Amino acid sequence: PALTKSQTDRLEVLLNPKDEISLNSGKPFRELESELLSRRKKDLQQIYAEERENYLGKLEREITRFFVDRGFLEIKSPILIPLEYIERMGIDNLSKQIFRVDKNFCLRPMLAPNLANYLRKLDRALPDPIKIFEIGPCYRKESDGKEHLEEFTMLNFCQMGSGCTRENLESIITDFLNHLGIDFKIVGDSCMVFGDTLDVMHGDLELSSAVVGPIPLDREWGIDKPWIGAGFGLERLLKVKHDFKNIKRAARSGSYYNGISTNL
Amino acid sequence: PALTKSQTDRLEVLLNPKDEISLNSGKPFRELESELLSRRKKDLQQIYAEERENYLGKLEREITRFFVDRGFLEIKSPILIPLEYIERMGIDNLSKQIFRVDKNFCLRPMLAPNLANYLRKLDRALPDPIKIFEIGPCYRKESDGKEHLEEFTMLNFCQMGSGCTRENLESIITDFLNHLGIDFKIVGDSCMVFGDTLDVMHGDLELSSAVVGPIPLDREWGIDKPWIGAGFGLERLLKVKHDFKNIKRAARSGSYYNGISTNL
Ligand SMILES: Nc1ncnc2c1ncn2[C@@H]1O[C@H](COP(=O)(O)OP(=O)(O)OP(=O)(O)O)[C@@H](O)[C@H]1O
Ligand SMILES: Nc1ncnc2c1ncn2[C@@H]1O[C@H](COP(=O)(O)OP(=O)(O)OP(=O)(O)O)[C@@H](O)[C@H]1O
Ligand SMILES: N[C@@H](CCCCNC(=O)O[C@@H]1/C=C/CCCCC1)C(=O)O
Ligand SMILES: N[C@@H](CCCCNC(=O)O[C@@H]1/C=C/CCCCC1)C(=O)O
Ligand SMILES: [K+]
Ligand SMILES: [K+]
Ligand SMILES: [K+]
Ligand SMILES: [K+]
Ligand SMILES: [Mg+2]
Ligand SMILES: [Mg+2]
Ligand SMILES: [Mg+2]
Ligand SMILES: [Mg+2]
Ligand SMILES: [Mg+2]
Ligand SMILES: [Mg+2]
Repeated sequence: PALTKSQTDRLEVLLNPKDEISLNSGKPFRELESELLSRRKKDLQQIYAEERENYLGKLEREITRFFVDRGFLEIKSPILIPLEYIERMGIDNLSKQIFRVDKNFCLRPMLAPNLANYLRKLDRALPDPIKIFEIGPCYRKESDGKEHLEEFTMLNFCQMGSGCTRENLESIITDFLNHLGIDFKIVGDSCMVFGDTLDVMHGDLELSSAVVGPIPLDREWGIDKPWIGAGFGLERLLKVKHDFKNIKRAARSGSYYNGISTNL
Repeated sequence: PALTKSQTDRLEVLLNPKDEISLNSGKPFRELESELLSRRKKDLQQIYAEERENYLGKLEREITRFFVDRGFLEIKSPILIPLEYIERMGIDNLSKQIFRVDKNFCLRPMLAPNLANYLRKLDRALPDPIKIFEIGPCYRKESDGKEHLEEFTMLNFCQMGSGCTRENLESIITDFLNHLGIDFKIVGDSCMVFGDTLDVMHGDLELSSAVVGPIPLDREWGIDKPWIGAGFGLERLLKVKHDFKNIKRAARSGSYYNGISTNL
């Protein structure tokens, strides 16, 4: 009773992290499949009877309450953005990761350009310091794998004016991940766009890159004050919280609901 | 003291529906502009001090609670979808409204295809009737104007199995718009994709098209039961609630926050 690769793939789709079932136990495929189908139908029936909230939707709402309560303004900006923003962030023709739309547009690969525009504009009207955040879809063409999606969901929070120090940035990151119950460490890294970053790690998984400005790119966006900011992937936070093996369990998907296969 | 078209446009950007200020009162542009800038800075400072929630985000959360409480499952499905879904919904090469991405993808112009897939899949696992809904971004290339956006936000709720009658569909639409406090009437219309529709009107503004199945298109999506469904534009609901003259006030935007100009 050896399982084919097709049979193992079907069982892995139906397996969830809390199961203490092994696919190599010697039981035939028909019994492993029947048992896992029964467990997952039960799981989906319980969600329909008692919860009915989507994991990505529910986490966005929880994060939104956290930042609104700490004084950050909730932003919802365009997902379809000018291709020119890509040139101005300095992603010089990484640029291969961009989804193009028609002649002059693209799907945004990050939230920073739209939020830079909001920091600049709101500094003319609001008292110091300016505190804002956005949650929503972002897009990158990626090598397939366990920690990257082509369509994912970003949180970016940022602050401009007073209080924009490394120690305050680390304190907000720490209060945020303590609220979610997720352990982490900070390591130094760097990238083209922003220079040196403080990367927020859970083991070898990058949850966030964060930046303490000013940086030379600021003049291109009309930013002329100290600032701090961090970008987090929500599907990666869900992967840690629910111990998913593959980040697809967490994604916008017709193939999983709250980590449960929809092929039942 | 006559105002140029550029000056009137600047004042219209700064004017809000609750103002009882006229741009033709004879006052010079410099005084009308200073007064409206002061009002809008005050308005934005009050939002930052006391609310901090985005109108599109807040309405999505309110609608989500309404449908979850009435027994509908919250869905979050892909925004970037196969171009093939467009052919299969019968949008035969209206097809000019589609944003293409690379060779084989597009931005979704509606939520129905992804929700048809979820109805089919969930009918294998959940008790009758199947009740689901989604809220999120949709995309159509449009003639510019006061009631159409290229990037907008759709609610679609639907049900399959028992209870899928014209009278139950009208009763859910009625309970939903009574919850939001919006008056409406129902008129018959039709379209290519679905055939006859029940259009939900507020005056001459179309809030929704709704459908009582079965329809011949069902076989293409593997749907084989009675069903009912309705699609609503959130920016149009916000336009009615806040008496906006132009639907851009309601949109994802770097140019307005909760209907207030960000150019201050
Ligand atoms: N393709 C993707 N899929 C899912 N989440 C992603 C993806 N790209 C970035 N993120 C998330 O967005 C955050 C901010 O983006 P950033 O540009 O720092 O990513 P990155 O450094 O390119 O990530 P990686 O090094 O893993 O490719 C990341 O820390 C990660 O949580
Ligand atoms: N371009 C758009 N901008 C904003 N809302 C829209 C747009 N297109 C459709 N909607 C909203 O989505 C709902 C469901 O879509 P439907 O296909 O019935 O629109 P429609 O009949 O093409 O609208 P219209 O006749 O105004 O173009 C509409 O009733 C409307 O509330
Ligand atoms: N690298 C991380 C985000 C880093 C934080 C960005 N925060 C922010 O929105 O404000 C920036 C303001 C500075 C002016 C230059 C342009 C950037 C906008 C990511 O891609 O998720
Ligand atoms: N015309 C409106 C929506 C009408 C309701 C659709 N409801 C739904 O999601 O389920 C449909 C199930 C039937 C099988 C055929 C494919 C359609 C999916 C709009 O574009 O907003
Ligand atoms: K397991
Ligand atoms: K996806
Ligand atoms: K007015
Ligand atoms: K928009
Ligand atoms: Mg990367
Ligand atoms: Mg990295
Ligand atoms: Mg990074
Ligand atoms: Mg139309
Ligand atoms: Mg119409
Ligand atoms: Mg219609």
